[PDB]
Amino acid sequence: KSKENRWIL
Amino acid sequence: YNKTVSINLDSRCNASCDHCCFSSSPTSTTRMEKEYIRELVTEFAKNKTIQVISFTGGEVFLDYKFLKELMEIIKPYEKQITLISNGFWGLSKKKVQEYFHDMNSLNVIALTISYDEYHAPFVKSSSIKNILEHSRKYPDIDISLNMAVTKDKMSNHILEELGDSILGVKITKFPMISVGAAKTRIKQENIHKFYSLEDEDSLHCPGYDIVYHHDGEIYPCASPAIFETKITLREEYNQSFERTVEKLNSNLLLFILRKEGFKWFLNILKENNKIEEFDIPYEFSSICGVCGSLFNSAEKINYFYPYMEKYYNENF
Ligand SMILES: Nc1ncnc2c1ncn2[C@@H]1O[C@H](CSCC[C@H](N)C(=O)O)[C@@H](O)[C@H]1O
Ligand code: SF4
Ligand code: SF4
Repeated sequence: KSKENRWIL
Repeated sequence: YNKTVSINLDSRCNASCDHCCFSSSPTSTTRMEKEYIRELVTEFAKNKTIQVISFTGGEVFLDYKFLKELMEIIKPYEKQITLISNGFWGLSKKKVQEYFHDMNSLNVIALTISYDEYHAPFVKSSSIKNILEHSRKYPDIDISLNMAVTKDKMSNHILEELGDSILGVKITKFPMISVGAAKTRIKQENIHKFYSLEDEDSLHCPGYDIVYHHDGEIYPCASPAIFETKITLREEYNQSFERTVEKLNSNLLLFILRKEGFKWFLNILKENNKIEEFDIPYEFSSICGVCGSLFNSAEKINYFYPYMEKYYNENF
């Protein structure tokens, strides 16, 4: 978690 | 958007977190077939522009034999891999040693572990501690801890009980997106509100990241919110990554979103008095909460069509 577009990664 | 790709391996999980955006559980049955996933991974490994392949779920370490097989398919192509896990496998230090040895040998550049009050009923704190401590032997694997929180469950005691195992580990606490189990199992007043329908200048999507999801669809990002939208990039069963990238770059809705921000869509709903009709909430924990409310039905997406057609005619 940092930017929302990679939230579940 | 063609240097990274993600695959959601399964909705099955050993945990049943009350916030889970996928309502994952041991009895979840949504997933792409194993042979189909092997073909996707082989294609992504062979692809010349993809640099990173990320795996998520569900719990990807649940069927470790399959995860290791996929990482071995990628190995000759030297792509970087990222993994995210609830760390249930941390219970045994011998298992932790085996998995870190494999991750190191298979170009895993990042491992994210999720632990908080929602995951705590399913995974013991000692399991998380074993993973975090062993990670010190592998400084080339970027290790992080994700903590999903609500006002009533801020994970303060969780972090204290991890003790010195969290030293040197990047920790991020984040609020909930109201999707999946979070919609029905968490009181909406316990979800933090950081944005409102008024701060339209800060309503911008951070970017796209292609995800081949466990429902067999393809999504433009890996936010929990997107998976309940009807924004998909899949047009056929055997679709190449070149085609997925081309579709993402030519999607008019996503182009307008990138260029104009959420205010473009919100102003149309406001001018047409559709905010209540489309159940757009007034406050949100994240910009993705605005995204999910605008596009979580075919009716909502199709409502914008004549406006997007007019935008295309005036600007293209
Ligand atoms: N509704 C929701 N809102 C915000 N974060 C959520 C969410 N549902 C799941 N997450 C977070 O999304 C991340 C990936 S969930 C899948 C990977 C793994 N089972 C895990 O738990 O890490 C986790 O950090 C999880 O806490
Ligand atoms: S948040 Fe992760 S560990 Fe919890 S139920 Fe969902 S997929 Fe499983
Ligand atoms: S704003 Fe929408 S498209 Fe952008 S990361 Fe969030 S859910 Fe995905």
